[PDB]
Amino acid sequence: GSFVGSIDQGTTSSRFLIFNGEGNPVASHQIEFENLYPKSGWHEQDPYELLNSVQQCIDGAMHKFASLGYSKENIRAIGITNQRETTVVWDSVTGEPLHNAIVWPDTRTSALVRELKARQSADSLLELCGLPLSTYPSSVKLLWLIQNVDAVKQAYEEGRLAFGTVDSWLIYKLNGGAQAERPIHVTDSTNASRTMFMNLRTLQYDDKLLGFFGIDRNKIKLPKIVPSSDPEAFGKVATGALAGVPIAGCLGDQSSALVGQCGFSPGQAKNTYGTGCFLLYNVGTEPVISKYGLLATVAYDFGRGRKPVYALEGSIAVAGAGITFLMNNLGFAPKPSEINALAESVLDNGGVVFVTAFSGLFAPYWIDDAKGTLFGITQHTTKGHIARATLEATCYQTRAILDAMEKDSGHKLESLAVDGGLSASDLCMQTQADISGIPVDRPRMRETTALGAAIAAGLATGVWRELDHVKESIAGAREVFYPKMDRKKAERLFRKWEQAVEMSRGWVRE
Amino acid sequence: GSFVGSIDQGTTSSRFLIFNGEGNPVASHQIEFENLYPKSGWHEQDPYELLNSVQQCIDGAMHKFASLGYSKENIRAIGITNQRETTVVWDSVTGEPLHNAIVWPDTRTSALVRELKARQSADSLLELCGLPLSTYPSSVKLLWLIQNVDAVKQAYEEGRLAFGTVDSWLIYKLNGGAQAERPIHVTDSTNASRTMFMNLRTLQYDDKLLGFFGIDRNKIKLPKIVPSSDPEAFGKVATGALAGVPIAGCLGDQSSALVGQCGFSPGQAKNTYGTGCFLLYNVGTEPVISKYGLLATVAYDFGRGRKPVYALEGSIAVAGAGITFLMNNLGFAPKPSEINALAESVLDNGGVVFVTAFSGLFAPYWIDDAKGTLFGITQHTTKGHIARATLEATCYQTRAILDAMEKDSGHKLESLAVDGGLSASDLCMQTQADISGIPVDRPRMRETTALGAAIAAGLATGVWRELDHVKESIAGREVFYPKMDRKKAERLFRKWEQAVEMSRGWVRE
Repeated sequence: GSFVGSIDQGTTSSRFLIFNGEGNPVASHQIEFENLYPKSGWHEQDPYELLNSVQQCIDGAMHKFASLGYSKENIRAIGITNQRETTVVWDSVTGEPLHNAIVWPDTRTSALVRELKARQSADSLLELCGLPLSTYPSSVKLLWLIQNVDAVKQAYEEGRLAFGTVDSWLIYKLNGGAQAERPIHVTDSTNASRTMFMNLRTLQYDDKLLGFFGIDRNKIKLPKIVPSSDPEAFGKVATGALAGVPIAGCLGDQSSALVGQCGFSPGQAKNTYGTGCFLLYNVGTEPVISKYGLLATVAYDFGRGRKPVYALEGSIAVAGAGITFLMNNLGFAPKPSEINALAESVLDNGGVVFVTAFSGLFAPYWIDDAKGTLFGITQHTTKGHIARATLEATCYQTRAILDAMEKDSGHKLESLAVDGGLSASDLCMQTQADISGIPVDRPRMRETTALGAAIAAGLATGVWRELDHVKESIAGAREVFYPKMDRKKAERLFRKWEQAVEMSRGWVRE
Repeated sequence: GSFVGSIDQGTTSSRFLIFNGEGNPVASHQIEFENLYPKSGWHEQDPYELLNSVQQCIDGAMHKFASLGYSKENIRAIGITNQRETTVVWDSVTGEPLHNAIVWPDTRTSALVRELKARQSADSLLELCGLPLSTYPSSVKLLWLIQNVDAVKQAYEEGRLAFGTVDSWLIYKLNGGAQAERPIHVTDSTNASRTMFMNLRTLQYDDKLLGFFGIDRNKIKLPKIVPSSDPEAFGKVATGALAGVPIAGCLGDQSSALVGQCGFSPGQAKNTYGTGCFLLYNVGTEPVISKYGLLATVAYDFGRGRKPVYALEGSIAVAGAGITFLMNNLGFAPKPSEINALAESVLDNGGVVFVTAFSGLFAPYWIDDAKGTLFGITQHTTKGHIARATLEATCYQTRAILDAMEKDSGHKLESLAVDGGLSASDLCMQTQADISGIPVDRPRMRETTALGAAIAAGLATGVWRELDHVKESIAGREVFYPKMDRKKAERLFRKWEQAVEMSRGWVRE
């Protein structure tokens, strides 16, 4: 038949997958690449490590695709999904990087954020772009680069400086960056919504936003904002095993995950578990500015006359990191599987609640003076109770964020899909269904984020006619966990958690 | 030479030691005996298991003593020290136990305690006897026995019921219970101060106290209250390897530990480490009734015209039990040695504070709605930080109790002596000195509690002439000195008290 490829360029690993018409992979290749931490809190990557990682996964996956009897001519199109915010700067003329890419967790911008928050109009940014000032957005990373690296400052003033998120860099280079007929310098609405340069409501660059950061549109090269699904805006792969294959899809990774879960209606949510959590909440065609510190962002922009769809986003710092803490810091067990086994070994949390505020707590609590705080310990408390409480902590915080999304949105939570990391813990996802009072859907096909980009590319090139056809086609280990806990009991457990959170604030003094 | 024996009858162990004139043991024998836990919170012992364990230690220790070339004729007298409060009832005529002994931690009295506190006149008890109503004192255990066992009620109403703490039971039987010329049913001032039957200031049974519990002086046989050191009041061992050897000393175990530490001056304190802590604070010859829930009790009553000495007492639930918690519950390590090593692995607590209120917190905090609460956890927190915080928790609570004792008594803390259990941890002891700002004295000779009874018996029979002779004779690592800047110690204590305050209100029912 006909297949769709997906480049999934992540924070620590790259991937290329080839999906069939029902969204199941037939060929895959993964590579872990090098992350650089020059100074403390600094996080960098060689942009060519990102591109070459990807090119190696293309070569590997296509080597098997061939063993299956297929070639690039069997690939209708490829989509791209990427770690968001990570900032790349390159020379418009050479097409070469002027500095390393600054990865989204990088904290070098700390001081620069404090100054920008003091500036006039800082209060207006949230309503314009959907995000508040912080170290994460590409805006502060790009401005920091220009202010602290003389190559990129020089480049900026000479008019040769090009900016891009990872999607733009990959698409730019894959088309044969600079030395190419019709060079492709673009970014999709989801990725562009993460810079703080784009008006969330118009999906176009906003001069009041760019003006605040001091970036002149006439002097830097910004990627053209295009839909997440387009038959031509992204061009094609120039050389290699995919030479001549069109790129037709592009989505920020967390948005791509929502698409991979078919979260297309208002109130449909996804949670992706890793070290922490990234939750996205489909809010429909009108953006929602949060009153609870949630981010307003684009879910997907599939064009074809259809309105762009927005989302509310929240994140949790400690999910898998809590299991890691139990395994390494406390030595409970040497494998995460065995941590779950300990949690399953006991019937309940034993009264234990673990407010996993290692670095304080964020949305909807925003408690900066709590640390990790463990309540309910008695002589009868064993490793299993603490393991359970650690899994429960992520479920409570997930509910707290979803509860805020409901209030922000006005849309009742209609469904929750989970992928990655701790979602593999049957106990944890069963606990999530119990606590939130909603079924929890876990796809057996695990590459949800990669599939989102394939869906985007497939829609642009008639692999799928519409979004209803995507759902029906994708829907053709346990997969759905249904609430089994007495509601009165779920509410008591959630109130005990919220009690513990409140009792945790004010620990830290300065 | 002349030696002094000491019977040390404990909650889980019995032992007999023979001390020389310098307070060092030359023969020892220890036996672990059976404790019975019928239901949850119930704790019982066969009174003959205590006596037989003890008698077996006497025989064993005297076999080693003989190999040294000595016999009973070389032992001027023996002393007895015992687990307190543990309540024994036996038949006045036969001398046999009517029920098993109810050990001090037994909580079957909880409902009966609730009723007695609701009663009128309950507010008067503390100032009379020095203790408030709780599950621990023998009074509630005896009253429970009378109300729920018909062998005792009948024995009680028939006029045959004899009551005793473990000291009284042991001395009664060792002299030959019932069928003995001159039978001895006695108890010392320290043990008698623990029942709630005795006026603390007069050292005699109080009709208002006994009346409150409904115990009739003329119907039950109570032990005669005598000094902790007396040449005749305790009689002598009737049979066995010590037949004819006088009993001349008797002290509740925690008082005996203070004596064994030579804590004879006001402001001298001791802490004995086990599963928890028992701290005693010498307050001199006039008792101090606490305003912070500390117990007022008799330190020792050495008679010979001397006036009895009183103490303030406090206890901590989690000391050694905290190490056990790290080892077994959390699997940090398999041996206390290694838990200590982990705590030594780090330079400080890492910001971690462990309010070890597994069963709430007692004096001076009295927080009944807290549980164990661990603060300060980050991704940089390791087993060593938590192990350190666990040792620190006992030091912080030790200081809080000592601080309350100073305020109650008005006597400045002069010294702190430690024995048993966690006192072997140099780090814990050094941290205690750092936090309390006072030297911590740990005797190299380990049987501090047994020595106290030997001192009592030795004083009564001129092995030692005076307390100055006791001190000098025994004095013939050991001290931990504060090495932490007071500024840092006060910050650490303030973080602990912050954590304690942040812990209250956890339990909602």
